[PDB]
Amino acid sequence: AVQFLESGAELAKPGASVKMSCKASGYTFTTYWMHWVKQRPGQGLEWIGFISPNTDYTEYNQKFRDKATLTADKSSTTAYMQLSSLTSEDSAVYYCARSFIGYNFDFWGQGTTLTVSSATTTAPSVYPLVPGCSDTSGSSVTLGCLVKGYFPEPVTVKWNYGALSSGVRTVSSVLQSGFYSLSSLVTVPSSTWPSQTVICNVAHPASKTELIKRIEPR
Amino acid sequence: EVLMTQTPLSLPVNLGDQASISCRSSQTIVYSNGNTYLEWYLQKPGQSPKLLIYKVSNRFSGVPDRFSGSGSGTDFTLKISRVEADDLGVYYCFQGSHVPFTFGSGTKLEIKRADAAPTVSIFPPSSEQLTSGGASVVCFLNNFYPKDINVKWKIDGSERQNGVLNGWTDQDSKDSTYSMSSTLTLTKDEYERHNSYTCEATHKTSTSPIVKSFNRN
Repeated sequence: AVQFLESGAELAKPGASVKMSCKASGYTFTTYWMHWVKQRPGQGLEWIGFISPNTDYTEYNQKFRDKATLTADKSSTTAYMQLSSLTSEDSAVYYCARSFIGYNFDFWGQGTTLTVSSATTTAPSVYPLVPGCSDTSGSSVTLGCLVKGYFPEPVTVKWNYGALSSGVRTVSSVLQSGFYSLSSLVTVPSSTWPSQTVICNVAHPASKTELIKRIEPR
Repeated sequence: EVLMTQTPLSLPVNLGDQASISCRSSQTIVYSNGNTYLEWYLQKPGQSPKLLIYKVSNRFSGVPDRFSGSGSGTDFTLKISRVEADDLGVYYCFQGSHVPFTFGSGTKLEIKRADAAPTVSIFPPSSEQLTSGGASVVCFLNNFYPKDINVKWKIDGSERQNGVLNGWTDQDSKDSTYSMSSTLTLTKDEYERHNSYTCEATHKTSTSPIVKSFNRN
């Protein structure tokens, strides 16, 4: 299938340049244009430019004239975007997407979250969320992982490597003194825990970490 | 640049009803080849956008028959008949006729459903958090509708405002409910100076608060 693997999260200093990449598979890379799209948190989508890998022809949104440089590599079927003179205004998710014929963005990568900041990367601490010793649950019990103290965004959480997805609720992060936290909770039948294993998988791409934690009663 | 204006900004809809999303371009967007490169995308929470409709009215592969696009000139419409729970997210129109390509300002489809009361859980800090010098007490309110809710914290009977932060999920894909965490974070020292910790949730579904409480025995 058509897929794009994008770098994921990047942290860069104000005034620095950062490069991000989009490795394409599932089609003849030189047949289709690669486009980049910017999305600022809670905002809409903004088209940046495209490159044709076969000739290295590029076209830009004039707003990104001196901000973005699109390049590509045939042999490794990878598209690149460099962003220069970074400001907090460049903190956004950047998608690559190919364009087809008749239609454009049939397939989009997952997006790279870029944060522009002077602060350094911090992997999250992860704590279990489990009922007090005297808590009396009815037919379900809710358990979780509190993910605290990380920087930059994002963190994602899966339960049993992705196999528990029913009744998962992962709330939005909150920011406090430069660090983010969020909780991810799952609801299972009371008869299934603690007797069966419930594990949270906490991914923090800026620190290249997955934290796997078995959740147990206090 | 071609301005792509969408209305409404937000679109509340009951399951099974029809939603109509309008897109007005600032100029015509017929390309020199006679085609109109007008697309509709749906972006679900935390996902890439996905293509729905192309060249105005053409359904992309796999898109259900209940999504249809129409229009011409400067006026385009996406219709979704028989809305389903997983149709929620932000819909964007897009023109790929004039460089720079531009997207619409976005319409958040939201599901209306019957009211639902929260299930409340309170979670004492883990002893694993204590050497951080912090202690988080988490109040979790699960599966309620509508989104607006009040949470009050008490510590040994006295109400508290500082150190409380709140986070929400997006509307559920399946039951169309919301959930939210209210987290009281203290220093380990404050945490250990006190005994009972209560969160009380008040929601339009009942005049009675749902009160959850523990004591560090």
